[PDB]
Amino acid sequence: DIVMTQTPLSLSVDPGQPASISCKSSQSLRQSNGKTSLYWYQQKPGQSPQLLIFEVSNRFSGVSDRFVGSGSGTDFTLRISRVEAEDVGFYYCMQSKDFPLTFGGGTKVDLKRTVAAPSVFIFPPSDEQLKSGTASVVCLLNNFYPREAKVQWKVDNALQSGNSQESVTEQDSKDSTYSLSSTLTLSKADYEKHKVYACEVTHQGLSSPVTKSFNRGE
Amino acid sequence: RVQLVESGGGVVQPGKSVRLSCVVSDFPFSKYPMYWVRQAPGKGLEWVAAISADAWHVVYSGSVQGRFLVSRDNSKNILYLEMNTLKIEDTAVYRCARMFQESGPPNYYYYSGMDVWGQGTTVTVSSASTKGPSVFPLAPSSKSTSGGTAALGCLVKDYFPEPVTVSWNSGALTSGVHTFPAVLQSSGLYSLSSVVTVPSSSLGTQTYICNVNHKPSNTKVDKRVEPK
Repeated sequence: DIVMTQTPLSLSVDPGQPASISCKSSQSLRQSNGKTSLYWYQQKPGQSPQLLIFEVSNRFSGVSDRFVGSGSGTDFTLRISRVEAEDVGFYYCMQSKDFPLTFGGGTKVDLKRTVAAPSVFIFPPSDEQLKSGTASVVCLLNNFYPREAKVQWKVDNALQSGNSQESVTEQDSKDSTYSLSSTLTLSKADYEKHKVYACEVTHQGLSSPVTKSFNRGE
Repeated sequence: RVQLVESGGGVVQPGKSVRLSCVVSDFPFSKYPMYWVRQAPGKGLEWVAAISADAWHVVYSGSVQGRFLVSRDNSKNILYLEMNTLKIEDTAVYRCARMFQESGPPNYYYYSGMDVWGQGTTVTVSSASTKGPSVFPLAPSSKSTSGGTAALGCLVKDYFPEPVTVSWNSGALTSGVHTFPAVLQSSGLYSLSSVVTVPSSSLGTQTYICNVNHKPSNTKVDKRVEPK
């Protein structure tokens, strides 16, 4: 297998400014016929992939000349001149030199905006749910930018691991922010065992991490 | 306009077989090698299969070799993927795609990158059976705060399969609402939450009802969310 290494994994863009995405292959992509089998695809929110560039530098019919592909051997670049807001989405390189056809891991392009700290909320499990033997505790991080954030659960000061899952919205069309939920799942017995439930939030928009918490039963 | 349309996707148990179809428009189908490429939820693109124009030469990824069979009906402008011995790991949106240039035999078949893709069809492989969600309030709890913005919501837990739809106040309230992508739990059941930010002063003078619908279970729930 030829492995494709795409960088960076994410990129925030200011409209009008350039953007560059690179793709490295673990073997050379130059064919016998002198053609180099490197392709670039764009995948917009909710859409299927679309061909942008074929064989390193050739634009597919209809693709804006703002997209320029370059490179040779194992080192390739897709450069977007004068980024527009409609350019957000995922970009993938792909090789067809040999089977299996392989893709890069993708690059997520979002819209740059000013840093916005999350508003943090914590929700205890409902009495309804507790009646059924399970407790879900939910932490909400609302309307923040950039996407990078850390959320950790502490129960009576003990760091939890392996018992939470996170989910994140797409960048908002109106304010360009994200929101994120983290849900901690415990048995009722485990929930009843401890007193203080806290979710600790680290984000560059906050001077110090923010902790929200409640006391069970109160 | 050159077009591909997939169908045949569904929710199936491990070990079963599905046959996907890909119907083609506005080009000589039998002059083009074709591909299947999949995309698991939240993940990137993974090539699955390729078939020569004449159907006499096929290639598979190592992940599906010995389980999948790619075929094509050159009479009817249509491409197929038979998926046997299905595994949970096969869960993905499957898309067919057309090689970007014509290529027929003239000592080997030639393959290059694809240009046009279909919208795809989803195959979900799971041992789970149909199950309706439980809907629990995410309440502003407890009472004492310093005012300003409050958040409330609904936790829509333990359903199968996707999707559920959620709205607030029958679609009348969209401002401040965020409905999160579902997550698949280790139990094999899905769970999601939908939240909304509202002024704390409104919690007992306004009404906030989350409307949850899960068609597979014929579940329709309207849960009023109130402070505890």
